[PDB]
Amino acid sequence: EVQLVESGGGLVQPGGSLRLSCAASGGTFSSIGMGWFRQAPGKEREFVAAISWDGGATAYADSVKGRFTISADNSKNTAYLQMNSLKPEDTAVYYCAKEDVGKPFDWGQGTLVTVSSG
Amino acid sequence: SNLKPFERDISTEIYQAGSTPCNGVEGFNCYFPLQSYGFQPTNGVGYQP
Repeated sequence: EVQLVESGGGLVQPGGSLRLSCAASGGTFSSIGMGWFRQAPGKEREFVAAISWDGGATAYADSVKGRFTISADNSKNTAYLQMNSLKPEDTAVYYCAKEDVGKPFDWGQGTLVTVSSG
Repeated sequence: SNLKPFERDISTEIYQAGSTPCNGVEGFNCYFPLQSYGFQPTNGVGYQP
């Protein structure tokens, strides 16, 4: 069922930096619309960023410009997400999706990411 | 694809990367106009442009 393993989710101090990673269980070894989506509390799903498997194209949302960096590895078949200077509003559950050619949207379990000074 | 050999190209904007159109705004299903070159001073002998 297009298994997608996630890692890196955890607690972080305000304005911190984490090391997130998502790996796909094969997924035809070819994707066209891979991207990261999140669901914030009391809010709905929205776009964050998207990167291309066949090339180095990287797409980022308005609020994640520059600070966030996304890269995909063709050898290990996984995506590494790195970021810096997070804000309290960033608290939300992330998800990594692999869009296959001419097929519906695939999704994974995701991880819980929380930022606060507690 | 392999278009007319003699011609001038000034294309730009994502070429319908995803199902949804770019809608004139970058983001998902949208790619940068041109990927960046930038070989280093010493990166492979027979690899420089």
